[PDB]
Amino acid sequence: GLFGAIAGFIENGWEGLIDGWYGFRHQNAQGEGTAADYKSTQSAIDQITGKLNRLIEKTNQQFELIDNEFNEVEKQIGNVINWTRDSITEVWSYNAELLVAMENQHTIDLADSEMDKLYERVKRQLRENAEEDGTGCFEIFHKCDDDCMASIRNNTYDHSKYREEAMQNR
Amino acid sequence: GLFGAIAGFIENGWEGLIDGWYGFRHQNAQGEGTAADYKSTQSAIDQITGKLNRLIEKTNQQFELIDNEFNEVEKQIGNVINWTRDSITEVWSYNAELLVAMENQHTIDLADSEMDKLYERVKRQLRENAEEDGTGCFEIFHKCDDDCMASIRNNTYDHSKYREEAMQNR
Amino acid sequence: GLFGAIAGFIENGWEGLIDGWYGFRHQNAQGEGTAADYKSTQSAIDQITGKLNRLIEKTNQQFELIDNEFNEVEKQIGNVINWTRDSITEVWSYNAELLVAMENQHTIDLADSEMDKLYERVKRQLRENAEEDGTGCFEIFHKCDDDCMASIRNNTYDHSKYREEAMQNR
Amino acid sequence: DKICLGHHAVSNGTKVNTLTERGVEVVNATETVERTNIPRICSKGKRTVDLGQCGLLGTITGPPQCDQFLEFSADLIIERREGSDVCYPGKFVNEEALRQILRESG
Amino acid sequence: ANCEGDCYHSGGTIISNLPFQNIDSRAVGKCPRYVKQRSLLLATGMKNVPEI
Ligand SMILES: *[C@@H]1O[C@H](CO)[C@@H](O)[C@H](O)[C@H]1NC(C)=O
Repeated sequence: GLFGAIAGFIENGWEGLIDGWYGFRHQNAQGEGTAADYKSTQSAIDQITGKLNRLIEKTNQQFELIDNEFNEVEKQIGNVINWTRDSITEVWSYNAELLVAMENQHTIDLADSEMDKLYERVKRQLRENAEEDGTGCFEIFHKCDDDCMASIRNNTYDHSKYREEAMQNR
Repeated sequence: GLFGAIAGFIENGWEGLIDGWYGFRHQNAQGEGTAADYKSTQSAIDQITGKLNRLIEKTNQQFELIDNEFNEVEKQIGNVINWTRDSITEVWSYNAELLVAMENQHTIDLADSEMDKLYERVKRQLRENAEEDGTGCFEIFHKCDDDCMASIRNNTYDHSKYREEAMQNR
Repeated sequence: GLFGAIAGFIENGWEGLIDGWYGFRHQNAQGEGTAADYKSTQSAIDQITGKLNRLIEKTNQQFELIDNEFNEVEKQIGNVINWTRDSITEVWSYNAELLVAMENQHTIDLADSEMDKLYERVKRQLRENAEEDGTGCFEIFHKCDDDCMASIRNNTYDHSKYREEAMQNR
Repeated sequence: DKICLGHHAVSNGTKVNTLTERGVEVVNATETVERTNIPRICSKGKRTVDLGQCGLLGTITGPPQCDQFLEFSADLIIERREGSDVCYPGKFVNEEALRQILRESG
Repeated sequence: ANCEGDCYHSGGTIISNLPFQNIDSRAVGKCPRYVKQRSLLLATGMKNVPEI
């Protein structure tokens, strides 16, 4: 998309992540572990459902019947009615196609956005203690055990403690 | 927003900043200061008044009366006229609603954009002599007085003449 | 634009570049050399031509004649017809102008986007072996020749080989 | 040693269309164009008159088929193809106008 | 009488919250606008990027 995260520097997504939309998956001394991030998952779903609720809602304009099916109306006013109705149906078909298209473009470029926002939150969490791998992975220098990763998730990770070690491991 | 700066990693806004839209706030030995930035505020308001200038102007098409208010026209042609007019009204309501919606979305995402552009300019000025706070601030390892900050806000800051002092302060 | 790469921190473009859209321009010991990057070019190109494919095509819906150029129709029904056609013509003019304006905005911001995606790609190839210029250049620290550059532009660049030198030369 | 960021995906994608690409595959999409029809006239909370063989204009003149509707009262008036506005042949002048009147007559 | 609707046509009733329909252009009542397209799919999710 526009932010180059989805179908971008993150090569592909994880078909096993069912907890939510976006999450972390760490490899450390204590084994692999994958778990979602509620914050951004909800940040995207709330926006998509905003689109829906704004779109699927009815107008209160009621239309009456102006021509007849069983007893056809006069020819000139019938050709005018049909002409008008075809022009209107053309307008609405165009409005609908353009609408769906642009809401889909903005939806994809929105999820891409929320991903890049998460990665760029982890990045500012791990200030100098970790290096950008490039495939959306962060290479941690110090020893981050299965409880330290949780501090990375909860945004409770204090980098000052581990900065001494990871800095030197340059 | 899409870029994650406004109501993103920046917690909230500075209600007192009547000098402009965006700005710098510095905290050093000589105190605390708040100043604005004409470049980004202007590159934004130009764009917004660009939108206004594109929308706030009327069409030169003139319409005529085709029915009558005091002496109602024939029933059939009046019902056709009404059905057509109400259909037009529905179309223009829809186009208006979607116009305001999609122009507001792009307005806010535009403001987010300008903020993130500033916060990346200040970093590329402030090469490794400073590190990213996380709340949208820059932690500088060397000493910046008021003239130092005013040299950052003018894009006049040179990183080499403060390279050593701060790098050793890793 | 929205991404501040084209007409942003990258001062301007290169009229000399006729190979593709975005490219690299290096100045090392073995003289200056510049050549274009194909993946980004073909991305932006395939997207813009996607817009054209969606636009350049015509409806199969056929409209008949409801008035007469040689022998004017009855006056009232003719004024209703002209009123309807003027209202529709007005609608399609608005839809056209809005469509083109938004497709241009999005196009520009998309090329801006692809530029930022290339710059941020290389920035992650050269993990700690270079430093951010501020004008879209990458100040390398190790002695990269006209073959190590071609290993950048193929992404075959290994940063661990040349890490020691560039690190020490900090 | 490391930590990775990423998103989800499914093996059964749903294809949509965008400004810039035709048939881009996404996770879950929905429908905006209704085709689910109910093959009945749904009239909960409406006084309905199924005219049947009685034509709508015949409620004024009163041919035999329309005896049962001489003073009908409804919020929803349902016409049928088998309606016959007349018994002795003839036709109303400006008949569609009077039809449009009687349709919104209650 | 059990079913409840507010948009009719010669073939029945259009019960739907969707903004469009491809059933009958002449339908009357409080009705979604008629469009030519059989289906217009609105995305409610991100791009599907699976393992190759
Ligand atoms: C058409 O609408 C106007 C107001 O919108 C109303 O005064 C007039 O009576 C309507 N005509 C018919 C034939 O119902």
